[PDB]
Amino acid sequence: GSQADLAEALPLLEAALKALDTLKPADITEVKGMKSPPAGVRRVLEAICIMKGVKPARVKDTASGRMVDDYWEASKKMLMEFDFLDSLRKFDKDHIPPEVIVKIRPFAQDPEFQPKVIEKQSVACAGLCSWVIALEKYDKVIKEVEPKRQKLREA
Repeated sequence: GSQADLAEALPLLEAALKALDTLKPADITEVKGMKSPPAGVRRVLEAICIMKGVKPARVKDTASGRMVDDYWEASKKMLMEFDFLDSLRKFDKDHIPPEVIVKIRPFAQDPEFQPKVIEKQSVACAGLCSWVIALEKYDKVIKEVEPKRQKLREA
């Protein structure tokens, strides 16, 4: 159980961080060019910022004609970065608030937030969602990954 838990998430987190290595900085900003990102990445790209606690943007509604806030303009601006992936990988999993995980709780099981599904519409972005769902797994195992105690897992 002890080694079965850590070894169950280890390959999950490492599989994500390594996904960004093969990726490129220009491959990310490519999303900032088009009018708007896909319906599949719209959630993933957000799962990266939400984990940090980024605020939305400010713009005028084109359909309402009033002052409103757009969390998209603030999100896409994160993809235009060339080192946007260097930050998520440099983030400390020991500082992951339950407020950011509770927002993607129902998504962790959603078929539109999995690394296997995102690999169909977003092979590159797939490396992101994989880290979001992995970081939550590695943090759940760390609770007993290497307790180094007795009277347990011992025959």
